[PDB]
Amino acid sequence: MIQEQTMLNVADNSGARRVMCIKVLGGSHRRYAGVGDIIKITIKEAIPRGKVKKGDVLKAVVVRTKKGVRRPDGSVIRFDGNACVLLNNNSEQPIGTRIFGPVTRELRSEKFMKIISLAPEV
Amino acid sequence: MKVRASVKKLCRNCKIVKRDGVIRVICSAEPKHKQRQG
Amino acid sequence: MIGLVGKKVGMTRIFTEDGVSIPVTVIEVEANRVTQVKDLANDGYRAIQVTTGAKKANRVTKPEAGHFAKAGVEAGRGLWEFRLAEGEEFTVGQSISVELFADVKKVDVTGTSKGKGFAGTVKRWNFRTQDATHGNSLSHRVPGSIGQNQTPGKVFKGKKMAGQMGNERVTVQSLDVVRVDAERNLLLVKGAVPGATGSDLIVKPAVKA
Amino acid sequence: SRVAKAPVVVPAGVDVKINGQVITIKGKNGELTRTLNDAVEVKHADNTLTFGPRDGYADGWAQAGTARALLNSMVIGVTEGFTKKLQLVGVGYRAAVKGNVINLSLGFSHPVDHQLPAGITAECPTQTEIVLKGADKQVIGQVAADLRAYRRPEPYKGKGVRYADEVVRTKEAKKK
RNA sequence: GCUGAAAGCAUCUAAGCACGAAACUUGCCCCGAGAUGAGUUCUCCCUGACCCUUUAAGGGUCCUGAAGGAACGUUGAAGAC
RNA sequence: GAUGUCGGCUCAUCACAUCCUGGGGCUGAAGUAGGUCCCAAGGGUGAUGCUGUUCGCCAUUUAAAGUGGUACGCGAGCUGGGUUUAGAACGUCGUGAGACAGUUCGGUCCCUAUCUGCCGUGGGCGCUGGAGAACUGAGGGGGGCUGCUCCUAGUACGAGA
RNA sequence: GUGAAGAGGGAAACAACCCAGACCGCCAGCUAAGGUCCCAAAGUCAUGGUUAAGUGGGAAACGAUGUGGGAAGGCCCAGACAGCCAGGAUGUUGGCUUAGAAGCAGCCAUCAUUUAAAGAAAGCGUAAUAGCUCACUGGUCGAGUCGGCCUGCGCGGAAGAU
Repeated sequence: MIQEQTMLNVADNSGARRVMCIKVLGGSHRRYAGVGDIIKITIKEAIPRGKVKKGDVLKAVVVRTKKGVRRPDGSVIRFDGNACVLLNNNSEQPIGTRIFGPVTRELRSEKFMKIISLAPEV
Repeated sequence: MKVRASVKKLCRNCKIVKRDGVIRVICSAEPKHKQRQG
Repeated sequence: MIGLVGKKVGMTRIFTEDGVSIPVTVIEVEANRVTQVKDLANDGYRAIQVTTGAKKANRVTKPEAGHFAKAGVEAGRGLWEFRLAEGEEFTVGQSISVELFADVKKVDVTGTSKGKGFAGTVKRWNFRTQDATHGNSLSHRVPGSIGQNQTPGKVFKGKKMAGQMGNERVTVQSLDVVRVDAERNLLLVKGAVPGATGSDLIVKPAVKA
Repeated sequence: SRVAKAPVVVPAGVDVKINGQVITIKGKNGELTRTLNDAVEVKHADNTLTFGPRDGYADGWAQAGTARALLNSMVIGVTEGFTKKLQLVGVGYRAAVKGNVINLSLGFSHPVDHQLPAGITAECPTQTEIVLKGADKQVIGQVAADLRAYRRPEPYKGKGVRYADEVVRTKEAKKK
């Protein structure tokens, strides 16, 4: 469950450190974004010589939440923090080239094959 | 369809017909001569 | 088509071999005993009246007892009617069992929902609560305005207000039939159904499909 | 009126049956009947039909003219009937008749099957041609219109179902 | 749109015959015979006297009280009561 | 011998001069898109930065972010930031006391509901001998929104995009 | 003039509008304004017209083959109006700027002359003649036809919030 003003960690090597959800996009009055959902964010903190700057507005995909995901089994997978991956604003493709920390099975959608391939686990 | 208070013939081929209490102009040559009075 | 009267036994899961858990409601459908057949000539419409379960002989009055004796069936805990379609016919004294639903795969379950008592507008009608702070005076869960002014001069009929909630007959439509177990008198439907455990349920084939 | 003045000639082999207002025509092609308006006098004579207004009916002449036209069409109906020819224009547009049903392939994602009425028979010389035959002028015209409505002739290439004797008057988009 | 005069032609309209929208009326769900216009089916139960008069769809008396219902009590995933 | 003002809040209801979705004619309508007009109220029609603000402008959504009426709907429902008491200062004006739809800071919002109106919940009688159930349906209400992807199909179209 | 300072009848209700001013009583009559199918008293009245929208029973400039009349016209039975087999001797690629739009670029020759009548173009796409109708008027069909005027009553224009 990610909503406006939620702070996120960054799960790739794009350069950002902290981002804040600006809009849960993909519907009117839509409230939350789970894993696999696309959100618009602003960058609150970045490393000195990254590919992105502080204050940039662009899209991202949520890959880890500490609310978690549920499997058809009824089981649930929770994480310790909320993480996302930065995407180009127009072509929703990852900015970075390395993916940090595990991701989850819900990203296998032919749109996030880069993240699945680059991820360390699951 | 032109909806007007003043419907008139616009060329030789346009004709006045009253259908169900409505004055109408139907024209066999120019489609944009269709008119109903409303 | 007709349906059957059962009772809500409880709720559990079914695990499928491909690792899916199906939340099911267990409905015990004993034999339904036809106590009266209503026809167009005598009653003006076509339907059957059924009974199920059992009742203590001391709790059945001689009006009810005589009605049951005419059908030649044992006393049940109640009577329900099912409207008959053009095709089917039944005879008084016939018993209908759960394998009626052997090939149905969608049912409509009707029951009496759990009674919430006198409920406020926030619970009953999802009204938004007002400010918890910022000067709010004694008005944290009250409904707010209820009308306009002199021009209507009255509260419009059907206004949403606090009152009795629940304890009324509710139908849930298009439930998957997961299992029919004739020898155990069990019907398993996917999802939740109205009413508390042990309450009467009316199960009918889905009307919308 | 002065259309109704001209009597309709009843040829050989066709007979007339009158019950005041309802009239019956029988010929080699078959059976036709209708009830005329209450303001028209149907009057059979020596192998002719003559039509005139009643009394106390305003606009009895207009009704008489309509009745004359309808009965004329009936007589021409029970003999040699009527025919309507439809054409299909456009790549992949095809027609085929299967007994009492016309199958049309007009570029849709689904098949189009049209059920004919009682008195109408269809026959497709080519896949771009639909020939209709029947006794009733109104019914055959209605069926032709219904077939045409599936794919009306669009004004840029004339593609669609058209009457054989129809003018389309295409046009160009802007220029070039 | 079809056939079709008035108004040889024509013309969806005048006779007549078709269509056509998240509107309408249904269909899905709930309440519901104080629906005073108070309806319906099945079943259960009561077929003793006497007296007085204004007499009338009358009132008492004695014997009788049925089907059922209530009360009281153990209570309730029912419920302010 | 008193009909509380603005804005927000909570709750609304209606009109149609319909924002979206639906139907259709004309196009200077190839398609993709439109434009314009007609019909149509069934449902739906953003949450934020600044400002007391309605508004406005932004930054991002969305199918769309309709327009009006309702004492500019709604304070015996709520708030009280603004305006509009009494304290104080500034700019200006007046000799001054004081003033100023100029500004600034701080500044007591009572109401135990009789009647109608509405939401719930019960009794009394009637229903023509009483009773236990089960019914019917004459009317009332409710719901009635839409995206994206894929196939049809790179097919029709264009000349190509 | 009326209310004020006046009742009553009528106007659905409605000080000031209409008729008509109330001394009192009557289960008497007769009338005025308004009415006479029913609510609700009295014409389901007689005789002729006129309207079809529910006009009546709410709206303008402005539109229209909606109908009831009137007074005048033109055309025409040799034949009108229409329908139809209707096309036809144009020097015509006779003046476009240029080697055909000779017509309809824009202006100018813009005329003789034909068929029986036609075209120096009136257009439409085409700046084109190309193609098309044509005002053609040659035949055929046989009684009406085509406009204006004046008036009667209807139609559209015509969207609101319980």
